[PDB]
Amino acid sequence: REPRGLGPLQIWQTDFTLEPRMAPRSWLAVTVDTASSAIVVTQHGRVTSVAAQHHWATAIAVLGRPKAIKTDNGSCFTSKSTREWLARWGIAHTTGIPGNSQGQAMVERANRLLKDKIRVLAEGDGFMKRIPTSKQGELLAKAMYALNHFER
Amino acid sequence: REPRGLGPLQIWQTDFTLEPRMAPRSWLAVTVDTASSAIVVTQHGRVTSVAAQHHWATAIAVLGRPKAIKTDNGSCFTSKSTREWLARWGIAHTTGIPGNSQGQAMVERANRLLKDKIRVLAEGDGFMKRIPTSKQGELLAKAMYALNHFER
Repeated sequence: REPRGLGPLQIWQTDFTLEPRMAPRSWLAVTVDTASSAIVVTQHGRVTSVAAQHHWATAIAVLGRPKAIKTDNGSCFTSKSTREWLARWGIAHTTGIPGNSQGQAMVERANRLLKDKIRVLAEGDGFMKRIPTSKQGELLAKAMYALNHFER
Repeated sequence: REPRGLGPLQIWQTDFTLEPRMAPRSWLAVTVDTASSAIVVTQHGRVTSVAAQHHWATAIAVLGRPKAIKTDNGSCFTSKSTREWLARWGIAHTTGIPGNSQGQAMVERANRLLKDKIRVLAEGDGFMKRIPTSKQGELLAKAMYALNHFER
């Protein structure tokens, strides 16, 4: 229930964003923890309900189980499969207000910081276009570290 | 748990705003239901923990019990009394991120629409300064109706 004392509620925003620098697994599933601004990102060869559940499994290992997750109305998020996986985990789910305007501005911003940092780290290593496959995992983890941890 | 299907989470934002047109009970306690934008406002002679609980009792009769309520760090919201009253009701409570910037922008906007509508309805009835005490309850309920219900 409580958000840990008066602290922010454990609510996540999750989305998928396409990043060809990461092909063939160019579908990046990104979660932003709304209380701490922490971000979890994983790569996927296809945008599907199952890819979203593999991504939430990893985000759950990294940040803990949330009380609720916010997403858009994508089929990979409203499928019977995905609802059931979130029901199995005890996580509430919302797609927001029908005509929400857009409510998930934090995940959108996360999407943009990530593509920019990926581009900057990749160009730093000489990769001006698609990152060679064997170099992608450590570069993506490097971009996730860069936006999460500030030695400060 | 679930927000009713994929609908918005039952989360409220509550605050107090001072309105001398309503003296002596010039302290308006306002709650905005974040999923529907509905607003509940009650008047109070003083800003205290108890006034906030009387206001939530009324908001609960009008909108139902919420899963969580967001407020600032006012003493009337972090007192042992208020925490206990919310714990008695099973409602989670958050004051947000310490240095949240300000997270409760919806209640702030609600505060402004309300003072403006109160001023407009009062000037419409010839009351250019404090509203006579005996006319306040129906004018405040009138401003709450005006911002909640659109015959559309």
